[PDB]
Amino acid sequence: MDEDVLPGEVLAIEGIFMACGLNEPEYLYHPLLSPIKLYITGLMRDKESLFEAMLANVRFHSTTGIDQLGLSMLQVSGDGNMNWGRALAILTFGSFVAQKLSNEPHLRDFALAVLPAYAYEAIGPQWFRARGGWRGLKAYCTQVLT
Repeated sequence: MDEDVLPGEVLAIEGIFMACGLNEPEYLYHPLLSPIKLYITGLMRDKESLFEAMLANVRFHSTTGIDQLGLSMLQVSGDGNMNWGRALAILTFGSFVAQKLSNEPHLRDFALAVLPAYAYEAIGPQWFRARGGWRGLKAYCTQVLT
């Protein structure tokens, strides 16, 4: 069709999370280098203790319940100062949950109709146009602490 290693902004996360989240190839990475890979990998590491309690120690009540909890980041992040943690909350969540969705696609359904839409929607045109460039978040992930 037109696979130019960048068919869409959100489409990249919606797929790599619900589609690739099940199997992350460590041989070749055609799409985004590693901006979300590191971002999600970092949170999933610590946040795991939290998710493991909701996912593993209980059946996540679909997106209806989680949305208000996680997605709420948008209602609060309507216009702040660099809140990567917010978008990262639902973003990384998609990756982690993506693994736990193999048995329950309930959360995998909204992730498609919400993660991408809210990802850029909440992020903001400017925030994305400026910061949302992959190369930035990927390089910033290390700049945060060296």
